[PDB]
Amino acid sequence: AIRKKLVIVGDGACGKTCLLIVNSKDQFPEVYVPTVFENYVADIEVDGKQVELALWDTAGQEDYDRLRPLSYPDTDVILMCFSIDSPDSLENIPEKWTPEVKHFCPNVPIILVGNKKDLRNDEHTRRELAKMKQEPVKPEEGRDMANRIGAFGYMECSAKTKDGVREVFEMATRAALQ
Amino acid sequence: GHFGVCVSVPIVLEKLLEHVEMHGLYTEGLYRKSGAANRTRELRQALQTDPAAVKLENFPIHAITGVLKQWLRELPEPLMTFAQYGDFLRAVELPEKQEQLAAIYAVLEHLPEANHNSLERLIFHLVKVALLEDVNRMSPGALAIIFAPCLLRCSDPLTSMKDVLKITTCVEMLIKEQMRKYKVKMEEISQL
Ligand SMILES: Nc1nc2c(ncn2[C@@H]2O[C@H](COP(=O)(O)OP(=O)(O)O)[C@@H](O)[C@H]2O)c(=O)[nH]1
Ligand SMILES: [Mg+2]
Repeated sequence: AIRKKLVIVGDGACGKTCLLIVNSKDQFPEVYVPTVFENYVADIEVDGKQVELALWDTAGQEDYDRLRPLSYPDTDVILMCFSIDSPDSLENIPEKWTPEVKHFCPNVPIILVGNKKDLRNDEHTRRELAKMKQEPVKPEEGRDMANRIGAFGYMECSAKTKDGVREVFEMATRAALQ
Repeated sequence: GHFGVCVSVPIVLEKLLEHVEMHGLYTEGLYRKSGAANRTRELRQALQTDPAAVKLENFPIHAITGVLKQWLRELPEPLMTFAQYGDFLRAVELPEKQEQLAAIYAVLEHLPEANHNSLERLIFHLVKVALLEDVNRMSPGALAIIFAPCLLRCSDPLTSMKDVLKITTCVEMLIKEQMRKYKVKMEEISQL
């Protein structure tokens, strides 16, 4: 069996921990607490291959910028996340996450991931974003961004409805195997 | 500046705090979510130009919180001091609740009063945030996680992770102790 290390990063509260737990445990956490550092393991099957995925959870807050790179050594694939309901977090993808990840993880494949897919047409969400002349990220913006930053690929998912959660981790696994 | 200078309470701090108290306490994930980097950067630049002439209503609330935490992290020496760092850590290493608490408050009277001024204002702020946990979802614990690296700094940074959890416990206990002492003071006011 093949062992690959995945690290997940992105703005605070954009759903990294739910994404990881729903894939590994098929369960959806309810506690509202920010992650500092955690580890999970998920087993995955792609293209007839058997992979043990080490999932490294991190903090999205700038406050942990000095500590976060402790997670980066020997990474085989990156999940770089933003939230569909937050245009600000997409903005921070080329401005903050891409430079940090390309610097500590050069030559490591990056899967750009738009989280919380269930919210793109959710009514309370669009109401709130419209208050600030914003709207949910459109797939196009997400896909475009993945090209700007040179991601291995673009996936959207919703951890809560599990929509796409699976495909995220096969893309990531296939990225890692090469 | 304005920013990254030696620390009643600095007007930039107060201005930022008072606006968030007036406007932000119902925002889900206050201090947990970050602002847009560029909008945050512009707000920081503005508060170097004309600190009082800044209409904060023109900025997003997570940019405003972003700049607040950026201010704390850019202080020459952290709010809680370099000197007392080791003593806060040990206060936390004590075996049971009430003496950890008693030690932490014992460390606090050792602070230079300018640090003590800004720090107590900030802790009061965080109390107000947590009292409204039912709306904004921020527990004392969540706030401690976020603010602990802002308030105290060692450098390894290997087992700085082990240390970060302790300064988190320290700040979490301050928030909680101030919060219950709030509950009791409100009670005592109606008494005798
Ligand atoms: N609607 C929706 N909410 C989500 C999803 N994933 C996470 N959340 C919520 O977003 C908040 C933070 O999620 P979390 O995984 O802890 O964010 P992290 O800080 O990036 O690790 C919590 O309120 C979650 O319940 C999702 O797929 N859809
Ligand atoms: Mg997390």
